[PDB]
Amino acid sequence: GSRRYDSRTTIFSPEGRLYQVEYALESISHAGTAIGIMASDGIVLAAERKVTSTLLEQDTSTEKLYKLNDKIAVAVAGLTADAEILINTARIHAQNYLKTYNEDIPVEILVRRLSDIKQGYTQHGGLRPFGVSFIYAGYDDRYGYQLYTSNPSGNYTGWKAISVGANTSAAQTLLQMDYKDDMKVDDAIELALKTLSKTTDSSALTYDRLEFATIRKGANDGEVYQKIFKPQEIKDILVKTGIT
Amino acid sequence: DRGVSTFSPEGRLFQVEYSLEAIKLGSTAIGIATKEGVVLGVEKRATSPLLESDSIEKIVEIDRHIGCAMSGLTADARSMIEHARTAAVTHNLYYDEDINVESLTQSVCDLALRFGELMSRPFGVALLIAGHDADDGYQLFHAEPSGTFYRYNAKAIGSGSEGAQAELLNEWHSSLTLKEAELLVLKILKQVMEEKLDENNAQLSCITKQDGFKIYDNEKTAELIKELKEKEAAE
Amino acid sequence: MDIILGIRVQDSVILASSKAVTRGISVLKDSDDKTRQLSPHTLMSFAGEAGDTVQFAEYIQANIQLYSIREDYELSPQAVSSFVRQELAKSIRSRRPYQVNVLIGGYDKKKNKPELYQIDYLGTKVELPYGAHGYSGFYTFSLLDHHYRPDMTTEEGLDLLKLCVQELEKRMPMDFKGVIVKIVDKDGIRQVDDF
Amino acid sequence: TQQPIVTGTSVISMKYDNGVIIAADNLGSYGSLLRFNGVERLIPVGDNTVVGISGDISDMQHIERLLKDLVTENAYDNPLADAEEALEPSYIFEYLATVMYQRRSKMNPLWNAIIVAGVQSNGDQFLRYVNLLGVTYSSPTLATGFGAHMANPLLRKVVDRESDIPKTTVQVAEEAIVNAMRVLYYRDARSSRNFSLAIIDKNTGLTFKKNLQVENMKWDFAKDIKGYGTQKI
Amino acid sequence: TTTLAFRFQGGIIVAVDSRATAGNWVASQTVKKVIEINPFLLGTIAGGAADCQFWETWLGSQCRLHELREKERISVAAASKILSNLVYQYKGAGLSMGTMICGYTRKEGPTIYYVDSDGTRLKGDIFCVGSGQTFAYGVLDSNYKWDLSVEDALYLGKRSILAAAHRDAYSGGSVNLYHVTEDGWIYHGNHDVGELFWKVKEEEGSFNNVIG
Amino acid sequence: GYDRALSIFSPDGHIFQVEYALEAVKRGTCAVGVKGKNCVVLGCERRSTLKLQDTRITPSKVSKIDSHVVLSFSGLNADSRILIEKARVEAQSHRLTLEDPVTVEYLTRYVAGVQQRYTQSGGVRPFGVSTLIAGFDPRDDEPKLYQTEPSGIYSSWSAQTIGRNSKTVREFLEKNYDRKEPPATVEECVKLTVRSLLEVVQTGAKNIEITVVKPDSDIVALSSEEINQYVTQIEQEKQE
Amino acid sequence: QFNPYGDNGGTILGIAGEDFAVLAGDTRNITDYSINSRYEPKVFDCGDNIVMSANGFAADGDALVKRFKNSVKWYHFDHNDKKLSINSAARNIQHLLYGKRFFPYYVHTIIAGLDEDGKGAVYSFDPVGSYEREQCRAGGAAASLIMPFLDNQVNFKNQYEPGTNGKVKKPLKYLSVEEVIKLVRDSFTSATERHIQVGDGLEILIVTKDGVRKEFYELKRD
Amino acid sequence: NNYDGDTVTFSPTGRLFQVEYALEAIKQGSVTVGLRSNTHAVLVALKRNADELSSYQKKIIKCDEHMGLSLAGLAPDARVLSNYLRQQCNYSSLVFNRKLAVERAGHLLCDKAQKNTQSYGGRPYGVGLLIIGYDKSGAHLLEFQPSGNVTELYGTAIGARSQGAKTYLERTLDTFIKIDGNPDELIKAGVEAISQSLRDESLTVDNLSIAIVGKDTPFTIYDGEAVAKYI
Ligand SMILES: *[C@@](C)(CO)[C@](*)(O)[C@H](CC(C)C)NC(=O)[C@H](Cc1ccccc1)NC(=O)[C@H](CC(C)C)NC(=O)[C@H](CCc1ccccc1)NC(=O)CN1CCOCC1
Repeated sequence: GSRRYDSRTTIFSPEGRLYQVEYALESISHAGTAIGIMASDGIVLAAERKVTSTLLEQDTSTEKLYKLNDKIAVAVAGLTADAEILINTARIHAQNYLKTYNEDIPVEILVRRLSDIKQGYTQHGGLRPFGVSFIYAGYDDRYGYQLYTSNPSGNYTGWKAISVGANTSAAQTLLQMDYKDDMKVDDAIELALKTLSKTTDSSALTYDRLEFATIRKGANDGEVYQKIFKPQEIKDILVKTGIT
Repeated sequence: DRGVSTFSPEGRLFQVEYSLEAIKLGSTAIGIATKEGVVLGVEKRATSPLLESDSIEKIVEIDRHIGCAMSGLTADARSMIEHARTAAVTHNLYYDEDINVESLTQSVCDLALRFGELMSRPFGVALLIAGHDADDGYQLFHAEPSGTFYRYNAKAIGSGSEGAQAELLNEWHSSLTLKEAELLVLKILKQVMEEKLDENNAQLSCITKQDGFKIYDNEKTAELIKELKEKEAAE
Repeated sequence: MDIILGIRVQDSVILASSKAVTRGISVLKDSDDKTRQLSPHTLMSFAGEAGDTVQFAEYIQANIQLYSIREDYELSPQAVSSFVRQELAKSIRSRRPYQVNVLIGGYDKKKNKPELYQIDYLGTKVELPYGAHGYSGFYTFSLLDHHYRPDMTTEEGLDLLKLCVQELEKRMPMDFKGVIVKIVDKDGIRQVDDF
Repeated sequence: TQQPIVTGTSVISMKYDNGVIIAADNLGSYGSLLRFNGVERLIPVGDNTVVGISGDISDMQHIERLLKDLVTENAYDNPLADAEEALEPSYIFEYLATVMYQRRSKMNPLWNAIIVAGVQSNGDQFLRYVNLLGVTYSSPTLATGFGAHMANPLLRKVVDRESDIPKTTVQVAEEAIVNAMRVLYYRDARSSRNFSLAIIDKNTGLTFKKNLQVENMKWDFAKDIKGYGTQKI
Repeated sequence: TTTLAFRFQGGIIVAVDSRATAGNWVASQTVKKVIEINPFLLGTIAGGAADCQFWETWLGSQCRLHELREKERISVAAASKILSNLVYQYKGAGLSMGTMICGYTRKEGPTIYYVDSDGTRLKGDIFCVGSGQTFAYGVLDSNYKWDLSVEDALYLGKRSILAAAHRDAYSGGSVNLYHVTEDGWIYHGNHDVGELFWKVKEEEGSFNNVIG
Repeated sequence: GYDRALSIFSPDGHIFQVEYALEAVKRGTCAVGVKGKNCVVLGCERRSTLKLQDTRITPSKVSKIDSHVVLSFSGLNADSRILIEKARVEAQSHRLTLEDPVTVEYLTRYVAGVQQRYTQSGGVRPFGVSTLIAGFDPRDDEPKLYQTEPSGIYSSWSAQTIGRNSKTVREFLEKNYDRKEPPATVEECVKLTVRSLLEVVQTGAKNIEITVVKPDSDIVALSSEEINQYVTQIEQEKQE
Repeated sequence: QFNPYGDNGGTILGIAGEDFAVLAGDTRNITDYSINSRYEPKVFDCGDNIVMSANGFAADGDALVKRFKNSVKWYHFDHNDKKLSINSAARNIQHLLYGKRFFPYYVHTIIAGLDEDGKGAVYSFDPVGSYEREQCRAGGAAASLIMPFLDNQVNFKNQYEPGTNGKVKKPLKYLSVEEVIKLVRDSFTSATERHIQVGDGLEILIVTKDGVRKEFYELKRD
Repeated sequence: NNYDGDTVTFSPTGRLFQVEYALEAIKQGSVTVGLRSNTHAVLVALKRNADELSSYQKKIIKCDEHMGLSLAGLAPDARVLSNYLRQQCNYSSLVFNRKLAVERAGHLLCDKAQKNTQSYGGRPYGVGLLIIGYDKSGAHLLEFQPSGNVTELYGTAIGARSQGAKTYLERTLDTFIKIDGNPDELIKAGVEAISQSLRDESLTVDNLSIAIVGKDTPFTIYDGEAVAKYI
């Protein structure tokens, strides 16, 4: 019958590893680098677009940074199509929580549920896992500003600063070097860009090959604002830090 | 790979034959049937000295008149015991009577071959089902994952099964008392066991018409072990 | 199941619930506690159809307790009340709806404010300074309209509550065998043994 | 839940020494309207059974198809289909009786009263009744509808108990049936003059008589009856 | 029916009548309305005969399965709640059951639970259930004290059923007595009302309404 | 539905998928359980290759199943969440029907049963997780400590360890733990647990987690400084 | 609207002796004011020395008997030809009846035989399965006529010892098969006189350790 | 070789190897014999034991008062198929008030076994059956094979060394067929037939198993001291 053609996506290796999860991570390691940095008064999300073409429409484009609700955003690394499936699920889950409790969903709860979906594809169903790693950046009134990451295994962990995708080994070393706990957002913006500028496979880091976002309490009195940076706004912040 | 319910050229189900190998790796379990009762005994086999041996439950009650001992992948036995207990209680509900030991065994063995591509594989555990009823009296059954069950006067399963079975062949007779049978299980267990037999790493049980199925205490078994050693040294 | 009251004061929420359980022409019990603790700072009293009431209360209690363990965190009274309303809002369009009316009294530790919610079996939620279900409201609301002040103490609230029970004992047709009173505040939930 | 539309009236039957007789008129009533006049309500199954059906005709036609299909199914992989393993009256009845009760139990009954008349392989007479409720009973005489009220009394004067069966000939038995059919024409408002009659004998086999008519009627005395009490003219 | 059970100093008394009716037709005078679930648990039955008998017989099977699985006798609370959760599933379907789960355990002590077919479940010290419950309540409440002796408590339970058997047309036959202690339930005999009434009348001097 | 029998027998009588699930457990960070006279202590390793972590929000290794029972684990982290969730639901379901919280044995038996079901169900692989379940039964002061594993077998332990280099720490506990006289106090039990982890961990900074469970739903997690005091005390006594 | 139930009339009677038991029933089958059959048996030998009758709505009665007969057959297959004891049969029947709790078999069922001590046994069932062992039971249309007569003659109710001032009751004792059949025949002739649905014939099945014997008697046919 | 992985695959020569491997399980099974006259039909079965301490595996199963079979191969598969036959015999009784024909009994088994040989996932039955019965057309004997093939015979035998008993019956055909109105002599012929398949072992009291059905004889099984007459 059909047994002959079954790849058996949800099994263990002799060493106790999940083949498909490991190979999905190998796929993600070639994707454009994404960095998250959490400060005391906000969070930064920075991401490098995958080898941009000059005729690509840059201003009306969304590849790396997506908005889940007013308080939570994600940076993507891997298959974009796969990420969008998961993103719409995450957007729906957030609205179900708001509908039920009349309160915005706590960041971890959203992250856990999305990570539980990924886990399911590794243990049952016989389907390939999602070739996607997220960096979640969000705020709630319990823990304040939070950074998480999830990967195809469905395992998630919290971070002060973290990178996913390509050159994470080099990127994590540089973040570990210059990061400190009493850091501000404006400083974190500078760190994120400097790290990408050194780890990039490109010749020089430019505005058209970047997506950028911040989550500050920079709005008027005790409320959070999400700022997805425009092309011209990235151009200005890149000059202001002295990269171009 | 290959189908789960596939026949070998010799005419046997591969998976059933492989599950039998798993049962040979399991700890030893012995059962002896007499006219005064049926005795069930098992090797606990703790993997480490820190493991609390009293939590090793390899002898199990199905009803007041039916007991069970296991050997092999003992985790697989849980759903088999659950089914047996439900089958026993359910029959009492439908017919206001105790259920025959054979009928109980048959019910358990019907699960055995309900696997394929139902559960994904056969059970990796053999069961010794001992009990009593008004019709056929004291009985001992050996239930395999093949769906087959044999009645036995005495039976040993597990790693030291072939050595113990040969010993049971010589020692068993139709006029055995309960006390004699108790000692005989302890004697044969001590012979095939790796570590030295005591009250902590071996367990005894029995089923009689009067008192029903009873698992012996560690204090009671200890005295039977001491009584056994003295009798062997006495000649 | 008949009389359940609730009064939110300055620093606490006070719930009074009748002790009588009647079937037919017999009072089967006169010491019944018509409430469940949903969380350390949230209490839900209930009244309605026999069987449905306790089945619903305990089902809610189980769900809230499950949430508390999962997140190691206590839900706000507002969040609990919204969860309860949605359950009743589903229920009403089911094959057999829960015929249960509830009051949810709780103390919000983040806001440092007491909160009283009144929800009927249809899933109709309202936050109130004082609330009641069943025929009780027809006496107690007008009484509280007159005597209630928003800045009252817990002791003043209990006297205000005594005034309600006295009126009900005077004018209600059925003997409801008094009430069990419970107070919900910053220090949690406690029962007034002598009322 | 149904209501019967096109309906058939009484089916009458009895046992005699060598076999059974069964009869039923050829009418398909539509309430008070005597709508259809060429309706056969006796249906033979093989050469040893006749099923007489009253009640709803659409449900009767369904049962016809079931019996027709039953013969076909029995013939499959059956070398002795016209011999030892042929359909018996008792087999045909029990099948119908099973269906009737299953349908009542699903609250969607076949709105009929059925009488299966026949002769078994060992020569024994078979005569048994079943209806929309799945109720079954046997007797030396059986009748449905008005037949139960008017035919049975007359037929029981001939065969009142089991011991009267060997004493009753086919001539006497047929005469009683034909007489009963006349009485039903006098007194049943949803009956017709034309009818069919079937004899299943253990010796002479199945004799199916069509296009019979009620005859030798008494109507002459009607001319002497005037008014409803006083009236003399 | 009339059934009662009350809690006191020396454990629990349980008493029931034995009549069964189909309208005004007295169908039986010898029905057993105390179901013996185990040596430490009793169940009273009132209402639909088949419903009560079938489901409490079923309850005993569920309690047996508990002690097989958990190696421990089921609590009175857990037993009563199995039954109450069962009947709650059938709520609206028309089950008619008025039951009392009486028993002793170490953790609970003597305990009584009222359970009925519309889902009500109540813990309590005194309960009377059935068509003649009010008649039993009248005698029981007016003579009840916690400090009753085992002898006096047994009699009061018996006398309360007798009172109801007399007045309630749909109660009678005979009285079945039980006493529940820390050591388990003890049966205290079947008492035919035919002889018991006259015996009680003469000795007690009560029932002066009746022609002696 | 995906039906494939992934867990099956091999010629030598082994279920490789279950055994490969054990290898995943062996890869996982070390976890240890030690029970004293009036308490149980759950120690857990945290690998120090991960700096720039946020310890406030990162999922803790020890999880509360109810107010009186806790569950730690070794193996696949994502798999452990599924077992913990199922166990937490069953804990509430038990309180609802039996009107009494779960025993530690019952909760363990349930979790172990779930693990077993995944070893002979079509379309699924076994859980790459072994658990240590500890706590106190309702109205009981006797400490309980149980272990489960992917196959579904479970058992009680005076003290036990699982995860990477667990065979080293098990060797330590086997000679240091006395059955006749267990750790009499909370301090003695915690010290023995920290000592045992110090045989394997590396540094006693933010690598060791300790959680103490006491009778009547009295569970508390130790902070960095509190744990560091035990590390400082042990090292000074070691130099002798 | 379609009514799935009907009343086929008739009446049945069970009496237990010391080492025997009888189950009697008239052979008349009716609907409304018409006789359907003067001889339609409704007391059946079901095997294992168990006789059974399910009086009331004949279609449900036949269905139930048919199912219990089948239950006995499968009891032998599943449990090594073991004899189904009368107490076990009774409990089994309860589950058959209660199985249709929400669409009942409209019948009063009675079974008779010998218990495991060899003593006579009679069990009776309501339509939804509640059962009880008794020395004595009448069921069906004329049960209200026959039953009190049985209380008086079988269980000696309201009968006291002469000259004892109504203080000593008439002592209970088992009846002989000859005395029981007399009470059965008198019960049915009396019921035939005063109940229109009872008559035509009487069929008695007697159960002893030797087997199941039958006896038939004529009743009035009006 | 490459075409025996499952039942759904044909070999290049047009063979079904999984069905043939199921057939092989029958040859390993203990011998059982079937034979009939015009009045009676008899099953004789050699039961097998695990060892001296064990019981002897029961080979004969009753399906109805007028029908039953003996098994050879996987016993659980015989339980599934005999249970199906019980239900079909029972369906014929309840619905049609008709004893199921032995020929139809065979047709039903054939069709049940066939479905398992044409579908993916399932497997063929690993047992052979000898069905005897007495219906409206006299005594019958059938031979069921899990390939689906059912065959009506005067006599036959299946299992290990069944060729010896099958040769004997082929010689004795003219003799035993006319054993009418004599049960004990028809059994004797069956016991002598199965004796031609014995090696080293002989027929003992708890080893032999006999069953019979006929004109005025319901299907009954004889074991233990009841078969001591025929040794
Ligand atoms: C006191 C004694 C009276 O209320 C108790 O409450 C007892 C409880 C004891 C028996 C456990 N209750 C009854 O006796 C109970 C009253 C009752 C009747 C009907 C519904 C609910 C409660 N009686 C019964 O249950 C009788 C018991 C028989 C006679 C032994 N059973 C019936 O009345 C049956 C079944 C009724 C039924 C319930 C639910 C669905 C379908 C049917 N009905 C008949 O026997 C009908 N019958 C037909 C013509 O003959 C008269 C009786």
